[PDB]
Amino acid sequence: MTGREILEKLERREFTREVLKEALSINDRGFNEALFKLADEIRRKYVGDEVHIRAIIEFSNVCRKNCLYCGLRRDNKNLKRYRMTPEEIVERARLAVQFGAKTIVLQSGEDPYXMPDVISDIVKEIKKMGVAVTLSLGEWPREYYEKWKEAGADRYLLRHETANPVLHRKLRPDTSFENRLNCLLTLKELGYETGAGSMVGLPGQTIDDLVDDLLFLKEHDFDMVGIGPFIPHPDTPLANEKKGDFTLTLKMVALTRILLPDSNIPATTAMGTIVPGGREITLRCGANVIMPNWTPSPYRQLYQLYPGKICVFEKDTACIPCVMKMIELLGRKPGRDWGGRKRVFET
Ligand SMILES: C[C@H](CCC(=O)NCCC[N+](C)(C)CCCS(=O)(=O)[O-])[C@H]1CC[C@H]2[C@@H]3[C@H](O)C[C@@H]4C[C@H](O)CC[C@]4(C)[C@H]3C[C@H](O)[C@]12C
Ligand SMILES: C[C@H]1O[C@@H](n2cnc3c(N)ncnc32)[C@H](O)[C@@H]1O
Ligand code: MET
Ligand code: SF4
Ligand SMILES: [Cl-]
Ligand SMILES: [Cl-]
Ligand SMILES: [Cl-]
Repeated sequence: MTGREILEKLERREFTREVLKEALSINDRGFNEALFKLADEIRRKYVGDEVHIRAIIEFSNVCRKNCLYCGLRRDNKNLKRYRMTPEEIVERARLAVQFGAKTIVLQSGEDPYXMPDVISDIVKEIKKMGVAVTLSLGEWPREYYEKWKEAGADRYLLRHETANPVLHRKLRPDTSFENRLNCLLTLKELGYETGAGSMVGLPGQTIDDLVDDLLFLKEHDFDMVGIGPFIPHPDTPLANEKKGDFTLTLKMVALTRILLPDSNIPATTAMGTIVPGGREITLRCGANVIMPNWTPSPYRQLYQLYPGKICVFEKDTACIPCVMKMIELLGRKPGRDWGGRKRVFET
């Protein structure tokens, strides 16, 4: 199919493997710009001009897993490990709510210390503030997920990483794609708004793999989808591999919006790390969420999944104001409510 024909099929919602493969394979500037415009327009029509702010607190960099891409992997001895106290986390969340955050995201390595009861206690305290709570804590027993839902958690982010089971197992040697999917299905069954997503440009990953990621996301109809480029970290086995391509990653975000028009899709910090102004571009190519860093010093600089974190030198309270300025200069509006998914049922 020609570029024009692929665009027409996307507009008619003929989302075949063949159409998706061709969209990711064509490198023509004209085609790409038309794809981005289509995603931007679909975003505006379905989810409007509000950009939802999710304040993220990265509360522990301790991890029991050994994912090959991740700077927090357990084999990395070149890292000072930290744990925020429950009181520090709650009060940091309170400060974010004081600054206008309507969702608090708690993210960590897979750190056994907190699990499950300390998390439950923290979630309960933050829910009293009248905001949404999102957890992003990795893979845990169903019972832990159940306890956290009962404690009042609203959403769970668990990127599927890669839908190729062979590549998944190689990159995530403690676990499997089967496990990851089972966790995502459990989260959905328990009533969480559930987020998946993937990295683009992983070593060994192919275009067909990216197509499979898109089809996987469409199959399971996730509420949120987080996508970013792979960025090699020097203290990992993938230190010498190539970074993911920004434009290809942007096309994945655009296609995700086209496939899942009413989903919540962040402009991830990795997009802003690989290219100056990358988040702002992504917000104009299908994304409608932004996640300003709210991890305080001295811990922020110790939570580097990949190097070059854009907020690392900024003050503790800088990032919420910074994204509000961003939203205004983009001609957009901040979210007025918790920014939960607003499903538009269609055919
Ligand atoms: C935290 C401190 C002290 C007072 C306090 O503890 N304030 C709680 C407010 C709680 N809310 C955010 C829910 C109010 C919503 C009111 S609103 O009318 O916006 O719906 C207050 C005093 C002045 C406030 C800033 C300025 O204003 C400018 C700006 C407005 C944006 O918008 C949000 C960001 C920002 C930077 C503000 C953040 C924060 O807030 C500040 C620092
Ligand atoms: C929180 C999310 O961050 C992503 N993540 C972890 N390590 C890297 C890296 N080196 N490069 C880019 N993204 C990464 C994973 O996709 C994880 O799910
Ligand atoms: C810090 S990585 C993101 C949170 C969790 N460890 C996961 O891998 O899903
Ligand atoms: S990606 Fe999440 S589980 Fe894997 S090593 Fe990093 S922090 Fe641990
Ligand atoms: Cl969220
Ligand atoms: Cl995300
Ligand atoms: Cl990211």
